[PDB]
Amino acid sequence: LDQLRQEAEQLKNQIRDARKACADATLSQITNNIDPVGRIQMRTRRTLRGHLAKIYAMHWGTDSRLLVSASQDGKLIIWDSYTTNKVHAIPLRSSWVMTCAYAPSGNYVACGGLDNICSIYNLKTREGNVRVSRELAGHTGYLSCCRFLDDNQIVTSSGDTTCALWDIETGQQTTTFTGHTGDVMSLSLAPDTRLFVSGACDASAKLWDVREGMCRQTFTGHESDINAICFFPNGNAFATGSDDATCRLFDLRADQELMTYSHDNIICGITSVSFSKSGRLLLAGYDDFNCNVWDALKADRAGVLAGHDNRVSCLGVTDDGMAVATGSWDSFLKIWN
Amino acid sequence: NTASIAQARKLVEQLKMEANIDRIKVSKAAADLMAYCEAHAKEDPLLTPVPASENPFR
Amino acid sequence: TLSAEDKAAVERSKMIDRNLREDGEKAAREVKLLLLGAGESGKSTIVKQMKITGIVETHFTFKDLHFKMFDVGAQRSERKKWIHCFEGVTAIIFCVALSDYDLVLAMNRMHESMKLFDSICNNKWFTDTSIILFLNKKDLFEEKIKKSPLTICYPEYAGSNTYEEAAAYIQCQFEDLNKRKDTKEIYTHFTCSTDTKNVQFVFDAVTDVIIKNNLKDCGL
Amino acid sequence: VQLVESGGGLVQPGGSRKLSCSASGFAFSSFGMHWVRQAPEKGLEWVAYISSGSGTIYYADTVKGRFTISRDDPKNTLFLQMTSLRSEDTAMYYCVRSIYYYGSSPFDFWGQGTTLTVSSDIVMTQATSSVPVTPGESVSISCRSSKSLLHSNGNTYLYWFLQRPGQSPQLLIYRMSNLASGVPDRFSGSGSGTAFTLTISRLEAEDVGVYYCMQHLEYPLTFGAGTKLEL
Amino acid sequence: VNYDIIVRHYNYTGKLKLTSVVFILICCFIILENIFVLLTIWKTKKFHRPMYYFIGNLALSDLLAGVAYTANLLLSGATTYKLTPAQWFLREGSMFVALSASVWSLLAIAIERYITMLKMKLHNFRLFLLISACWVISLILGGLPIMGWNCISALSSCSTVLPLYHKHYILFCTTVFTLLLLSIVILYCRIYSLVRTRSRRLTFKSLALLKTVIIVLSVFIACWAPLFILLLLDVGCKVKTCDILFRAEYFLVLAVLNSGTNPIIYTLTNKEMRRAFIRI
Ligand SMILES: CCCCCCCCc1ccc(CC[C@](N)(CO)COP(=O)(O)O)cc1
Repeated sequence: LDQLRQEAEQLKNQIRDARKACADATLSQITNNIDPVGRIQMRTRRTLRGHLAKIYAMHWGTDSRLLVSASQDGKLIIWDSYTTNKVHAIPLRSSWVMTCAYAPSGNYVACGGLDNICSIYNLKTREGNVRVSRELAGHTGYLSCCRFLDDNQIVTSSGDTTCALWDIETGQQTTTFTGHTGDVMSLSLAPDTRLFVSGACDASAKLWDVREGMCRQTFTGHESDINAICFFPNGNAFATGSDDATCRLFDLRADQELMTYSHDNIICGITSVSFSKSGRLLLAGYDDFNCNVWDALKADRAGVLAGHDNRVSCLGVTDDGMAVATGSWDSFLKIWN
Repeated sequence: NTASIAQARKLVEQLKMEANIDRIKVSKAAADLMAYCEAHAKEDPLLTPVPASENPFR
Repeated sequence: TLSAEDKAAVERSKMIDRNLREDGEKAAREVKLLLLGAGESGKSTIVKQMKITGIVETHFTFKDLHFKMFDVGAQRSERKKWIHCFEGVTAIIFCVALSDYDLVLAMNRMHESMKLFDSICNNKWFTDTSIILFLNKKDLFEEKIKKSPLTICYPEYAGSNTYEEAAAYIQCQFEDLNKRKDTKEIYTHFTCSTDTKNVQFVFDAVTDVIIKNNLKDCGL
Repeated sequence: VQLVESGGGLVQPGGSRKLSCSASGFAFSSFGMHWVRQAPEKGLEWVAYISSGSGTIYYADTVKGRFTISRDDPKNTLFLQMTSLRSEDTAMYYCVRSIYYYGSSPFDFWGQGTTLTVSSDIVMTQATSSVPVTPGESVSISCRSSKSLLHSNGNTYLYWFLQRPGQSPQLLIYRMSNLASGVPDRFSGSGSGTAFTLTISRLEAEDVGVYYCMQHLEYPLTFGAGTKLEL
Repeated sequence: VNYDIIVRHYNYTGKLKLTSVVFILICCFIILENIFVLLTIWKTKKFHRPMYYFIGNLALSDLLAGVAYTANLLLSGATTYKLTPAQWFLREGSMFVALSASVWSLLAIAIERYITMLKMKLHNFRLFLLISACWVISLILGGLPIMGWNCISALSSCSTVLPLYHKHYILFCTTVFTLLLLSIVILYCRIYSLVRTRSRRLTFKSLALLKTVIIVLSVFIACWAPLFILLLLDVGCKVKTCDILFRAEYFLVLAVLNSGTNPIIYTLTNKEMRRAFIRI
């Protein structure tokens, strides 16, 4: 107990010393021989209309051609982004939905929200209509997000300090991940699909394993809860957007934050983040009706996609990197490039 | 009680596990990130725009 | 310059748009009410007497209005991570119980209800959102007061063991917390457990909110 | 999935007749419907087309004006009404299904068909009407056209169908390269505008019949002459 | 197009600069107000609803009327008989078109409000329909005098205020004005009655609506009565029998000043506008 606390403090000090020792330089002190990108002029090419309420999430398909979007009127919609044509419209059972996902094979979609279950739908039937294939239950608090691993495994997080890995075909949890203290907000699968990352409403994030159940790493430093999270492509980085009006860049090997992303004229909290392919554009929403485009290696810009009349809640890029989609509380989706 | 003892032991073990990891000089991390940012530059359609002819969205 | 198949795709998309608009127009007619209260505050008796896991929805109809009432108290989390989801509702129905004036929880249940009401009524998401306040268990309150005055929890009270004086003093002590009197408003009621007046009162408060919103909408 | 047609028989010169088709096992009110026909010993011929929502209709120039096509969704039925029939209109008639959205597969399920007896567009041809083959032989078939099919949006509206002796046709290759569901992977097809080739590897039994090629670039729809593998 | 005609008319009726300075100053004031209102409307992301588009339309019509009246003032005087008939006809038509467009915009706003508060939008085809209707009818009515409606063929059928405008034109236009005024009054009275009746039946400063209705209607009528009265008299008097008509220049100055108070009567009773006009 008390001796265990002493050991914990000693290990904490050793971890701090190890983190500080490797700090022979700072990213900004080395990344100061770089030409800034300058202005990024973007414009709306399409304007996807048809929702009649706030929009809470979207997600791109792996072909770079189809979209899925979820709104609080109780609707999932699938869009052709080359013509603004609707391919499917799916009605939900409850209208308190807060997340989406698109299957990497195009066969399935998933959704969830304030009803403590995750619903999985099959798109390609011989009968010519979309119908539910699974409903997963077992969580005790609300549901924040869910990302397919393949056609038969899905990982979910809930505002209970726990996450889970589910085997779709059977309907029984295969492993659970516990150790937080507050709600969990968002997680991003790795490109290689062998780990994941989880941020909780206590200004704490973690790097989590998949088949063991045991967390590999922890990270702190923000002042308040974390609103969004994602994963820089190379496999060992990720950027946090928090509700204390800040972004920061965490790396796994250095075991400490390197660079911060803030501006005094901003007093709001970020509702969603995302990266660009090469790593030279970090896109982030805000509650001040904008959708900024920061430069990752410099912390020296914000190119604004000022087209909305309300808070930007969701934004994302493609796999070929030729577009960007954004959705906000004004019920419109916009495509930029 | 026993539960608090178990919590303390678990925290100690997790901290020990996290400490037992090799560290990387921040310079090498910066070099790797900058290298990856340099490698895929030509294939970033929104940093170097695609000419209208090959554009899918006009 | 469309081929034979793109025109069929476009026809399909227009069909989908037609159905979406029909559904939205049908769904733009209903009223949404958020229901709140403290532990054992008696929201259960309000849900019951009117003949009507996660969130629990109930719904009903009254005089050509379709009400959806959402109970979210079945969750134990941090309150601040939801209310954005509810900033559109018409009104908030807040229930407290009168008989619990001198039941110490430390300090009393009424102090807990005062803290809760003060927290909710001045939240930043609810500036135009009105509150309908229910005070329950008046009979047992009067029976208790006959021997134990409000001085136990309201030492500054000036009246004696009189039902009207104590009840009015408590009512004003709660209706004082409205710090946005120029945009928000507070309604107050006494649970008529044997009467139907409760639903009519909800109807009246909702209609007032509707009329005020329509006047604000058109500049007039 | 199931489509069943009825209403055939004999009709003397003049008069009229109505054919009906009942569908079961799918969402009838999301599909468009075609009526197709075949002469006793010749190739196929398209007859008419009705769309989903009844907002579009097409006929064949050959006999336009005498044929009416209608549908009824609440009861899931399709009707064709014909009048003043001639001797030229002795043939068998099929009903066909098709659904268009980005990535679908039209013409996949074919009905069974009924027999009826009476007392400036694109051309396409098969090189040969017969070919001798043996098991284990790599077979290929050809088709020719009079104009490019490659529309400037990237598609190529060539289709390949197969009819075995005593059965209905069965979609093999849609849009010139894509395999329908349920087809063994030993089939394939390709080609360059106006000259196309299908190819069957490792010929087995039940691969003997008649092979057809069709185009879907612009109404009217034109079939081929029909090729036969003899074995 | 012989200018001699013009001269004879101005002799038949009896027609043949501080005031102008004051009037042009008034016009500049009106222009400033209307442009301020336009700029405040079209640059606040919460002010992108149909009602604010109607308000902007009204402001634009007021601006056009002010500019037209200024231009007409600058070119009066002796120049009145140094022009060709077509140019003078155009000079009159511009004023008339703007003056009709203002009232049509007011009626559009009244109709939109009345619809919103009925059991029909309780809880954008009509938008373009109404704007197109107002502008098109204004232009169509304005341009008659070129298309045959004039009394150059008979100086006996000419008026006194406008000695080349057949009396039927004046009578028709005044009838249009009377109809529009009656319609607007009826609409606003009914809106107030509806709100009072609805809010009068609930049991547990009720309206304080009369303020805006009184302000609007009183200002409108008090500003537009004189010119209407004067033209109705003009169509009823004989040539060189009434001398008041030689004073009309001081009456029109009211009918245009009405376009300078609307950006206040439709901006000061609205709370959100009042908040947004801290810094135009
Ligand atoms: C629904 C609209 C009702 C009708 C609008 C009434 C305005 C008509 C109008 C009359 C006269 C004038 C021009 C008057 C003078 N320009 C100076 O006042 C005459 O000048 P000189 O030619 O007599 O010198 C302009 C518009």
